[PDB]
Amino acid sequence: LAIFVVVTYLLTFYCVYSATKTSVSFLQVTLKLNEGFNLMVLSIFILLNSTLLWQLLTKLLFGELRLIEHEHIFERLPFTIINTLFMSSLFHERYFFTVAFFGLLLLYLKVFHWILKDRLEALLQSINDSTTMKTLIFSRFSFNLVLLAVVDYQIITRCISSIYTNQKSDIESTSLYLIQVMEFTMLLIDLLNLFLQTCLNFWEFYRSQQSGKFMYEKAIDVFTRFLKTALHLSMLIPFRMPMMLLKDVVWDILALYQSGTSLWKIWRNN
Amino acid sequence: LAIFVVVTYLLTFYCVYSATKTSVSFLQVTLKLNEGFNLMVLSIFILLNSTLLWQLLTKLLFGELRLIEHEHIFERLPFTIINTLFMSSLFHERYFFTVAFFGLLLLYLKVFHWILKDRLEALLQSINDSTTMKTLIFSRFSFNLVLLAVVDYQIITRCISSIYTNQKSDIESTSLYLIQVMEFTMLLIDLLNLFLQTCLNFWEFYRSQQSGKFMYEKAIDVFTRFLKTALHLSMLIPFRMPMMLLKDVVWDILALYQSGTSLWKIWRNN
Repeated sequence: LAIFVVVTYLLTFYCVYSATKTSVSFLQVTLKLNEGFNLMVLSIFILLNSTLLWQLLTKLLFGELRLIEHEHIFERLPFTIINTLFMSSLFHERYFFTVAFFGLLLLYLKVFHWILKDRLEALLQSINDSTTMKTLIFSRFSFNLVLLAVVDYQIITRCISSIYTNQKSDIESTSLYLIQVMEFTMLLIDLLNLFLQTCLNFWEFYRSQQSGKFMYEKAIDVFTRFLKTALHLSMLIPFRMPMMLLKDVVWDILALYQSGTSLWKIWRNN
Repeated sequence: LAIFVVVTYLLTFYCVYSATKTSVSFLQVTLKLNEGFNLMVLSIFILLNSTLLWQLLTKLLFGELRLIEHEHIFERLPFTIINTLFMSSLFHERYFFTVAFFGLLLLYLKVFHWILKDRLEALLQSINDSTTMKTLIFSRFSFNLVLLAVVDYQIITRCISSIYTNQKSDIESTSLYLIQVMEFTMLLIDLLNLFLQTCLNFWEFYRSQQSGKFMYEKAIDVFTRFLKTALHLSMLIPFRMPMMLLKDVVWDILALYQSGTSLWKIWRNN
């Protein structure tokens, strides 16, 4: 594969070079490239470059990935892919390549988020060897979670600005981008859960170091389900394909059942 | 996820049931379902079912998958996905869901083929513990390879029949299906390589048991590259987007360079 990318570069260079050599003004070149085949070549090259970066970003964040992470990712992917493709298909007619881009972005982040969860478990397990040191060591989760948190927030902030700016012109495309807000919001919400769980885990450490948690853990997980449910439910307000959004609303309802079970335990305890 | 699928079933059932309850003839039902929303529901359900089967097919063939397989798969996937999507995009206008289906089929097989290669290495390594027994044990590769071989051949056979049958009507769609023949042929060719390599590995075993291989190994790998190159080159004959096919033709040319290196060693040896 590495060389496939090298060759794509060489083609891409020529494509530009040729348009350049055969023109006088950079604007003439700009169009020739954005007009035909050469644009598609550039697009392919960009996607390959993005992909290579995401692989690096894993190396700089998670490194090698543990078997257990590889397994969870492998299992979650084909279904993640179907569902993304379903919501994506809706707008292919107007935006296919932009949509394909966002499709990839959502995947790469979902993968990073799934991995992060497993990294929390690892840092929790190491508590006994660190003992006192967890006080500072736990920040290793933060230097994974926070980094993703910044990215998720930035995407949402940017999506919204764009939507508002052209909301009256993008009469259908608002749904494209507003769905993206929902999906990226869902990631931000899951990350918030991991934050809160981390906080409760650090809280237990503290109390031991200082020297009912189970229900505190449920309260976090129950709230999280509620918050996510509220998001997907409010998403059904716009006219464009509420029935397609509904598949996730319905999943959240299943989660709401799981909340019901946790709630029963809470209510019973009093 | 498991329950997402259960719910999809329940919806899908109702969708049909309702059309059924509210009709007299099965044909009225057939249309209502194939006419609107209910068709899409059925399509979603089918894709989920196919996915679950592919997961089972792994369990019945490769089981759990070794870390090394998980790693190779993980790394090869995003690029496999880009390139499939590129060739797929070309026909989305007329066939998106059929195309998406074939996209998934090509992936699942590529994954099975990548895994198979690694299973050959494992069976080769075990030679020393089996000693004499390799005589029969090696058939374990065959009960992986042959099974995929049957499937690859059947797909090709079926694709061709369909193409010929409607070749004069599918004036553009021939390219869709003919590209699929090429891609599935490429899998059949890679599998042929593994067969031949297995045969040469068994051949070495035999000679030891009976009691220059490196160049024999190269001759197989060099032929394989040639055969694949010839396929992709002949694929540029049809009018429809020879430039898109060209990306693989060009990759094969890179391989042809690798053949050149192996050939030099052969020519030198004489």
